[PDB]
Amino acid sequence: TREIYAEMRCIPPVVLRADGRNFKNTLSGLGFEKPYDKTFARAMADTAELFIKKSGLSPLFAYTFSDEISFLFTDLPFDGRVEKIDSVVASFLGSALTIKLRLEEPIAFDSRLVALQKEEIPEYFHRRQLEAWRNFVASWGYYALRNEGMGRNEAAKYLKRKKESEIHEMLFERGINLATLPSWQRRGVIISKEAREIQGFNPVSGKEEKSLRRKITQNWEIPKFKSEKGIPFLEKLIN
Amino acid sequence: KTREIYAEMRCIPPVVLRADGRNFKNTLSGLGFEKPYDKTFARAMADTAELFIKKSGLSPLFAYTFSDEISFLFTDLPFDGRVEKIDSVVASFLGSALTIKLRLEEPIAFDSRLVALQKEEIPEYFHRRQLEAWRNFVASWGYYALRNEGMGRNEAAKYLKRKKESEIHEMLFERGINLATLPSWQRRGVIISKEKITQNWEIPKFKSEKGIPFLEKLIN
Amino acid sequence: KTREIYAEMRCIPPVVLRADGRNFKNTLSGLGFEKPYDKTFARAMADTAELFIKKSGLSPLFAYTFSDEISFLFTDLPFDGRVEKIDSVVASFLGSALTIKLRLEEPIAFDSRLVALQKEEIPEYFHRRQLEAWRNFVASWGYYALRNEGMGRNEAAKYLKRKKESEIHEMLFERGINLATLPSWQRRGVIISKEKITQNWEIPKFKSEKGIPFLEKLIN
Amino acid sequence: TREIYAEMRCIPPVVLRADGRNFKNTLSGLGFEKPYDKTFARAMADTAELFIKKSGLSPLFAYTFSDEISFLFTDLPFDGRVEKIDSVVASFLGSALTIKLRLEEPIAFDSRLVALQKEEIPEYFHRRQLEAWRNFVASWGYYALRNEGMGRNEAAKYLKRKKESEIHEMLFERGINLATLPSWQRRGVIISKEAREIQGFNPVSGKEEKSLRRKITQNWEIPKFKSEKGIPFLEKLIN
Repeated sequence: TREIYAEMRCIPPVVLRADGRNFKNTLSGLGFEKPYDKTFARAMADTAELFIKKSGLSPLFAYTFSDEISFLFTDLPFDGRVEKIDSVVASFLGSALTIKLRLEEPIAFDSRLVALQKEEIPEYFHRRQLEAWRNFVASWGYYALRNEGMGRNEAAKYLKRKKESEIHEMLFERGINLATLPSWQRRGVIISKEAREIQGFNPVSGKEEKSLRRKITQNWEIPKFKSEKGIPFLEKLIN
Repeated sequence: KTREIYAEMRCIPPVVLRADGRNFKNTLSGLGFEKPYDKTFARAMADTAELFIKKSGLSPLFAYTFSDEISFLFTDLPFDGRVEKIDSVVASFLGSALTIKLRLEEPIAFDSRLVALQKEEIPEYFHRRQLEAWRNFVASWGYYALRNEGMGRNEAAKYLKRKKESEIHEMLFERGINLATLPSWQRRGVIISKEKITQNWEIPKFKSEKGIPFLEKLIN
Repeated sequence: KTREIYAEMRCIPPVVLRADGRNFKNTLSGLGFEKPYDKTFARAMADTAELFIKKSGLSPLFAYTFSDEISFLFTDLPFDGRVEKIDSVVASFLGSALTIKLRLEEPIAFDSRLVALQKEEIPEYFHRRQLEAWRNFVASWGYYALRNEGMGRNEAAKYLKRKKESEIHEMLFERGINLATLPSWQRRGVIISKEKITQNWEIPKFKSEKGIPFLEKLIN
Repeated sequence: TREIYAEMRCIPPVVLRADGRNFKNTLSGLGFEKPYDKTFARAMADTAELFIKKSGLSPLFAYTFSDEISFLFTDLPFDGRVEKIDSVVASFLGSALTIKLRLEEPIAFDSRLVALQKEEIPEYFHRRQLEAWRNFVASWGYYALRNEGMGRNEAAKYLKRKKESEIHEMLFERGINLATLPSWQRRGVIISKEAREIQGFNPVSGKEEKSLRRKITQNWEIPKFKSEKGIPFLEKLIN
């Protein structure tokens, strides 16, 4: 037994979180719109969807923003083997993103398992959404500084210093009002399997039919999870 | 977070990472690769290993690949020895690189695992690998020749388990297939290493006269 | 240190710790315990579990013991969920306590393991334990009666594997031993819990009419 | 598989380090001489010896000082299962110490595995011996302060503050010179199996005999490991 981590295991429910490694460098100089490129955001959501459709593993849904994708598993893949889950999921993702963006140089996702109890699941996504807010503010904040001749580390030390209302002020003197930007930049996107009422003509027959069908749907206008609308939304995705 | 409980799982040098293609015979079907071996697939694997040594930012001593697998030797541990990080990032990078080398239309995936070794056991690790390369070589060609006789899928699979290697060899030899002279990379695998990065497609058996100091040079 | 690589291995609540006596039938021989069960040994185990709940500083919800084993339920995780620490300190404390309760002259040892559970699976865990208590009960008495017929060590061991439980029962019944009325603690084990700390030597079967809410009260 | 840590493994060589948990409280008020009780130190060494003799596990040797015992394993017990090694060793130790000291209330050792490479082993014991030095100084230092009407936390904040030459000075104004104390208080004790030349009369025969025999020996006068004498000493114990 020299493969000492190979038997290491988790139990459901579990979230797998995958995060782009150093995308700011490995995707630099490739022509992506700054500070937000909607083609990239589509590729991330499409990557989560491809995983849900073709990976053979069965997550309830995915949640993505910036460079991260979180999957919730109630049914554990590979008998819960941690090395196998982390490596295979991160690998499928690196390959799927590489196909969606037609990359010519390789990228990598990391992966980690988040060990949760059922009742803790909504709070996990609260925290991820709060991080999406913080990344929203930082990405625009950074963008604005750099446009004001700022330097790399200069803008970095800057952002840590001030406060959100402050950074809002600076953003405002550069013509940027964060309340005008699309919901998804600050809230992220949800990808899940859905069943919906379907009434159509059979492609072969072609008789009228109500035989229902399945689809993977991307939701680009999600509520804030920790809110009036958000609580039943999240609990519905989880069951 | 204290919910990321595997995140501090760690390892110590030296370590071997072994990545292995998940279900490639289904997911790479439809590229119409030649049976039972396709040197285009093998160039892609070796190139993938080379791209990793060049551009991953991690510092493996060398790589050893055959079939769907690639082993990397690290004496210098990436990510402070963090297992989840090492396994996930390395499998992900390889998945990205191979997807590029083959310009795939559908996604593939590598798995990944750490092999903990003492410095003195390192040669024996690669010997065990090369021996699995040989065993997989024999089985593939055996399977191929059988199927080409009109053998059924499962039936050929049974024949291979029943008979000994010596009989499969004789069987291949009757039909015009000589295991000893088929290309080296199929029988023994390929070594990718720095000094510039070089792919050695004609390697010695590791526990032979020339093989013993060949491996020690790679390990230093 | 970064060489103490298991030291951050962690777990999340709720958890069950199960400690089990290592090789007691050799190491506690020479105390001349009555076969096949000795209530002095069982008082020592239950007292040991009570001493742990009282004086260990850790906060288990309750304990469940039979044979050489003790299970503890924690919803509040000791040592921030650190596995090496939890397993080592709990097994050590138990080893010390049992060594006191029996005033031993030679050292014994418990092993220890964490059982990761979801809150809803907790009742089923103890049901599986109680079922192992029943199975061990049957096997012990069967072994005892056989040996007392002039059966050989290994031979009695064979008989027990061959025959079904229904036959071992009938066999015990022929000889005057009635499994149904032998003391409850032997058949079902003992529960030790706070409210003051109480040892319940007469517990329900956990998945019966009275058992179902009995377990839920212990779990809260 | 709910026993998720049960398959977790290590490879040789490995050191198991066991440390008394809170002995300062659980052994308080029991009548042990302060700040050093040689009966306690004998019990620790005898406990390591009992482990080496009766546990069935095969460590090359043990090293003990204050409340800790380190075992070096080249042959891994229980197929290298971490939960089993940590629990069983700590348990055997808690029971053996409880027998040696005839305790009436229970104690506990913790246990941790130290994953090492062969060439790293001497340096591990260097560090442990350096910690033995530091504990030597702290135990006497603390003892002296308390005798000078000092308080618990008062003496604690004190010890962290000053330096060894300073603490030596304070020790000196209380009549204490650390160079006069026994080597073992500052260097620890080594317990190992040894073979030695034996010439005696057979207890049964009783003919003169040279048939050699084995013994476990405690060495209470060990060298400093990282020194002229110490280097071949340690390398000899390890091989």
